[PDB]
Amino acid sequence: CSSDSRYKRQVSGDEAYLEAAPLAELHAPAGMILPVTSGDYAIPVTNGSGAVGKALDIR
Amino acid sequence: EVPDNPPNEIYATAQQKLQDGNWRQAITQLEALDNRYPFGPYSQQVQLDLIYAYYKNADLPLAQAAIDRFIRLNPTHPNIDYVMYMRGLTNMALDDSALQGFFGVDRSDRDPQHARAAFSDFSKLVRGYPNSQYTTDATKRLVFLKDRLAKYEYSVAEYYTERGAWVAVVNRVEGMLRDYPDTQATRDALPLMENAYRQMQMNAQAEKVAKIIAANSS
Amino acid sequence: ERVVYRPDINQGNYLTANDVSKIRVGMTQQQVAYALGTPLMSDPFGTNTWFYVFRQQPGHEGVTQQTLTLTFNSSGVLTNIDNKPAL
Amino acid sequence: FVVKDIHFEGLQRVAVGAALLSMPVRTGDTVNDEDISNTIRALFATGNFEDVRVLRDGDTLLVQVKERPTIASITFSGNKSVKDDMLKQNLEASGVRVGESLDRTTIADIEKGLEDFYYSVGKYSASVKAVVTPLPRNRVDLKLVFQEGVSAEIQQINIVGNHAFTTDELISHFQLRDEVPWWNVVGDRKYQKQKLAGDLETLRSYYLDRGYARFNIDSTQVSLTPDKKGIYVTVNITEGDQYKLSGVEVSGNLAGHSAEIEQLTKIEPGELYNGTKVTKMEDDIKKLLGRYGYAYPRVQSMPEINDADKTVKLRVNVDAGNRFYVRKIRFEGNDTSKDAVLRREMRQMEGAWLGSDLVDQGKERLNRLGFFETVDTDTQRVPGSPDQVDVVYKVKERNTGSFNFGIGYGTESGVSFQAGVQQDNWLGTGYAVGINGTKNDYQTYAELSVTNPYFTVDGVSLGGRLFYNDFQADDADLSDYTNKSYGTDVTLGFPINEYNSLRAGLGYVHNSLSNMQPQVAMWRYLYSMGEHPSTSDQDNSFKTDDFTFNYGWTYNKLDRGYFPTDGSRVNLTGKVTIPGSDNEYYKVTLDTATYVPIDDDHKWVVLGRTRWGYGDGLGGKEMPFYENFYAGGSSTVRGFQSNTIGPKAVYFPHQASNYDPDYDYECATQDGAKDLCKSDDAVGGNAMAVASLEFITPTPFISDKYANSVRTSFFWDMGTVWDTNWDSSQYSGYPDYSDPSNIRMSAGIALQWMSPLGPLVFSYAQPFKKYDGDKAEQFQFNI
Amino acid sequence: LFNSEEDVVKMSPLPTVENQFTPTTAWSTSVGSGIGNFYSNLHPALADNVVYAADRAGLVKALNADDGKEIWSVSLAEKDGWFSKEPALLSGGVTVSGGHVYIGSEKAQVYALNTSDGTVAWQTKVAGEALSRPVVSDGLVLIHTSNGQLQALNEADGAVKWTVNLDMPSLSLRGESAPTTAFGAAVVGGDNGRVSAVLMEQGQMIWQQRISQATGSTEIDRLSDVDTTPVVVNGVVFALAYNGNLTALDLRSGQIMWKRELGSVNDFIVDGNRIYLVDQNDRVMALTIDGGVTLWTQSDLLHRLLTSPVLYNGNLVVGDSEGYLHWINVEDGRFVAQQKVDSSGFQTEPVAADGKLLIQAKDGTVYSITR
Repeated sequence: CSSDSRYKRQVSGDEAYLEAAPLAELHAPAGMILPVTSGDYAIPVTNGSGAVGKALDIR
Repeated sequence: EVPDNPPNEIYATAQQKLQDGNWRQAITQLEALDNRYPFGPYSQQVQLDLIYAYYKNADLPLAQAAIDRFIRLNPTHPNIDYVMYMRGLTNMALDDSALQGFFGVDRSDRDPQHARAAFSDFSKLVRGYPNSQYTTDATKRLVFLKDRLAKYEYSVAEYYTERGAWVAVVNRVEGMLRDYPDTQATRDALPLMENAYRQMQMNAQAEKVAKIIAANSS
Repeated sequence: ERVVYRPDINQGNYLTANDVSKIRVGMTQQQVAYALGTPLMSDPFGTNTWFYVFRQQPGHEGVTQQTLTLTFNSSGVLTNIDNKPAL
Repeated sequence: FVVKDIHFEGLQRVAVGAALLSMPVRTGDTVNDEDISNTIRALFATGNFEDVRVLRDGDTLLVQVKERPTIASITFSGNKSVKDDMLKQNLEASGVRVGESLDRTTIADIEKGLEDFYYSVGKYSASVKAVVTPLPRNRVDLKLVFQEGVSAEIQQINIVGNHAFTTDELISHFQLRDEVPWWNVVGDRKYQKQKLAGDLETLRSYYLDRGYARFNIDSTQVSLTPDKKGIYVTVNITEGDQYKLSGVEVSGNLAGHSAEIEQLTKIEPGELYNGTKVTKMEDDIKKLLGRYGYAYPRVQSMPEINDADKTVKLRVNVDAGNRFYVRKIRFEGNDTSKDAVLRREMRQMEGAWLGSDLVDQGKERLNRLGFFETVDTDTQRVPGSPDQVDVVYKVKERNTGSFNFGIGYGTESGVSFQAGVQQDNWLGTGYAVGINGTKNDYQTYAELSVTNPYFTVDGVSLGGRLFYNDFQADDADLSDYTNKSYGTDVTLGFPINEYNSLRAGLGYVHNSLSNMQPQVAMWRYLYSMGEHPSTSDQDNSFKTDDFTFNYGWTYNKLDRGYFPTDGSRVNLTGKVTIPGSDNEYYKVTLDTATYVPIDDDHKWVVLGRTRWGYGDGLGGKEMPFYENFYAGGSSTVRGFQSNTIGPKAVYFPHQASNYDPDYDYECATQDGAKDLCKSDDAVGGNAMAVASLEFITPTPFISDKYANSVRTSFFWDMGTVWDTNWDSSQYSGYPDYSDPSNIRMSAGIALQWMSPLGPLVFSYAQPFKKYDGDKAEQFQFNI
Repeated sequence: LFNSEEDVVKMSPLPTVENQFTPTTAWSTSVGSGIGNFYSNLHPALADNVVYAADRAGLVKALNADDGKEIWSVSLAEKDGWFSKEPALLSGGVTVSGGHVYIGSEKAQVYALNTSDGTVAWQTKVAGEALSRPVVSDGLVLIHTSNGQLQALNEADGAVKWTVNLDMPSLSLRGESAPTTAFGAAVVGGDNGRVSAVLMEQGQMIWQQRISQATGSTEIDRLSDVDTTPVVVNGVVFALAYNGNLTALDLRSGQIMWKRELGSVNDFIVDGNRIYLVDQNDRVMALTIDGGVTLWTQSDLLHRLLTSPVLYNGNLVVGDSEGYLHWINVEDGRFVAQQKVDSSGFQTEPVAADGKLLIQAKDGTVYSITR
């Protein structure tokens, strides 16, 4: 019916990390401050070149 | 696959089927090219095209060996930024691949082993190459990734509240605190440490958190 | 409602009655750490308070807890042994 | 004189500079005739150059090279059932493989290692032949030829220094075997030196449990008999004498638990010594102190073996760890399944002292999970403090979801189908789903079955089951038994213990019958209902709506939830009607599933599988006829077709079914005869006793990659469903089924294949001593 | 199917079958299960028509010549083992010196039986079963045992003269190192690729020579385990180590005159300057003693488990574990007589003594042979 060329296709995919999650940092009062970046969750937020996601392809 | 042929025509058949989308048969060229010519000039780029083709043909451990190969074969190379990105991009796709997303089912509560390994590579990209052709891309991963690993540990730390393990509530969300300074899963964990304190009669310690609740409400 | 059968709930990281007799106010954290080791909870941002809090719930028979927090100072010398029993 | 250029012809994956650095004289270096010869063996020292001819045109070098690199392939021609990758592991050890060089001198040397591969097995009647077959530009395919004659096999054991125990009894006590008779057929008996060394320690423990505390083995010497077969073994032991466990001397850091330690050392002074029993009791301390929190109790026993009275005294030196080791725990293997599914499945809490058994308790809950492959972990002590252990539960999950068996009836007779599928906690979310049903041009049926098994923290098992069978038995219309049967079943799961668990629910069933078959026994239920139907013409219609309390209880001490080996399984299931039901009756049911390992390597397990059930009426009624017990086909007896165990009813001579189906579905109508005709379809009794007698057996021909996934079991499946209140006056010319000797006997083999959609169980089985009235299917297709 | 996949090694059973002299038996009498298909260092003795035949299960006889009727018969399977009439399990061969029949046991309970009746002259438990025949000479029951020990025992009661350590193989790397007496030295071979001379008088190593390496990291044959029995031509030992190294060497120091490391050798005699041997391929060769140079050879018997090569009825008699007899030429390797008198196989050596040729076959056991 709908299949007309014997596909192996029309299947799932991914988008999620192109919808990058905004994060709300510390606002805690003084003296009540915790070393909340003690984990590895501190990246150099750097925007060197290329697109994001599926626009960014190569050979 | 391809017999002992001119190395370019195997690559030409590869560059055909790379651009045909026939990674079913591009990998039939690119491996057979690397079968007898891995020492050729583009044969390192064949491995880079293998990582390209393994990903589009969903061959992630075969990509991972090839990415690890290019770590060893070319530890001095311009396309290590590609190799560093595609390792985490594998570890993106290796971590979760279920079709439940159309049903809206969360997979951040699913195991982030490669998502932690992508948190190495995407961050080792923006560390090791903060300028590269994938650095705008990899930063978008880590911003999404940081709350994703948080919502993992949030869904863990939710259960001790459901278990009533208030000792295991606090140290998990303190784990969420010290790891994640900013994630909303930790921001939603911000009321919960206050609660377990009150269940452990640390109301005075809770009201200090309640000011942090008050400070980090917005 | 009242269901007499319920498997128990417990949470350790506490101190026994022998353990509080090992130490006293004036000990350091370290003097306590040779006697009591490490807690599984300290203060999040404040002083050196070492939290040793028992929890136990059998099921439909109330709850059992011993909250024993050991407030050392900023120097780590002990300033408070906060014995807190159940409610 | 001085090299001006190096003419290096022939490279083959060796770079020019990679060989040039191995050369001593390079592009301007002084070259003598020694620098000719120095360059020859240094390029030979690359290990990749078959021939090196360093010459020079006056002074500028010319190196004529022949190339060892890439071996193009390796053919293991006629290897044996012995693994050739393990033979390639002998090749991978020897610096040669595909993509690598091959010197043609090391052929027999690796072949010696190929023979010392077999010599490590115990084979030396074997000859290996590596054929170096040249392939393009230098390359070589390595055809390897394998002529393995026989191996060596365990023949005899000679134990010297033994004085108390016969050698041949120990040959049975050891796994070193020396007979496979025709008068006692057993497993085979080949050689391995690993089997000996453990069976020495078999004998060591054997003397240790006796009290031979001056026992040792001096040496042993297995015969290198001139056959390459004969294993005769001199076993030189020092037996010693018997010593007696006469004093326990526990000591060290007893952690205030020494009284509890004395419970672990409740001994007899003067009993014959058993250090194997001591080996338990040291771990009993580690089980004592582990659940006390001390995951690392340094227990050091010391047998102070007093030879003056031929006794043993037992020093024990104890040093516990720390209590509050359990900081937190980790889980792995929930990449597609829920973490809270895994987080619920434990009993040791994060931030406590160790309950060592609670780890094993929750691992048994992961063993009683069912949707798992492995239950593994890693109790990693996070160092720096003796209070930080992270127990990293790396588990592995098995398949999920399973479709039913369908057969025929589609695209020859309209759009009609037999369906059914499972979801297996709905991909491990926490929603136990298996949904079936069938719309035909004979009936219409659907069934949803949904449960959140842990809907609350006390294992609240959110049971909701709805059914709607628009069953019409469509010959053409309402002529032969329509029954629109529909209603619900809402249940809930109750914990009684950690293996004892209760079941309860309520049952709504509403049925809409019309034009039922002229079976007197079917009417005998309606006569027990007080209704007086036509024993003649099929015209009767019946609307019922029963309200029925359901109940049950289970005992679950059984290892794996998908592939267990030891324990037993109890499941009580029953139903009683409440006032308001259109029929007052009862029906109880009980099934057993015992896993008894025949040998505790667990390749042989007794599977005791039985069925019990009795149900009758309340207040002059009967338990309804659809609640009579059926079997055959799959259910517990294979070798039959379905609904073939039970009593059989008799059609009454009727005339029309409100439509006489013309020479089809004839049940003593006008088109049929006019007489009482008994239908051999098993209409089932009020009592059920049918058994499945199954025997786990391993397969010696399947790779255990998935021989673990399959489950082979033989059976004689048999039993009797019979009606204790069946009549012999209405059924005088028919069988009376108050006999429980209505014994339908069959026998055959179970053939499981665990597909990605779960187990595909098949069965060839034949009845031999079967009671009559059975429809038999020999090879059957089950799920 | 799995039984139908393993191959075998080919043989050369019997080309050029000649009977140009007729072969026959002195007598054929078969004392029965004993030597057996079971591997046995046990081997009979023959003296003065008192044909000392025996059985490893316990029965010990003496037979009469020309008929094989029993001169006497006893058993040593009396109270042995763990259930009182076990098999005797004899390791070392039948040794008769004086009125004592000495046989080494796999129980390591060595014996001496009175040659008139078979009554026990003495019996003694030794350390380790006998890898050799119990060499009873000079009062010393010289036994190279399984535990790499030299045990000399008294031949009058069994008083162990010494238990001296020898070449110790790792496993029971087989091959009899017979403790032989030569120039007052206890000359014994070795399962470690060595030969040696020890003191006959006390068990003190005169020398031990590296006659190089054996099984273990250079594995030598375990279908052909080397007879490390030394055969000295008075000043020159001609002995095999346990890789088939025939060697001319000193007796006093072991210093090599020539050697034949050539691979495992099955059976052999040093017959003057004509070393007749059962070679590697179960085949026949004549070596000399000035070098191990092939004087003549025969490869008509390949992979036929031959017995020891003896010269009887004028020709080289070699029986086999196929039950055949073969009178090989004392010259270049031709059959002179061929006699399949047994079907059970000859596992024991042809005792070409007392005018006869005595074997104990495997189950067709005592046939005694002439031409």
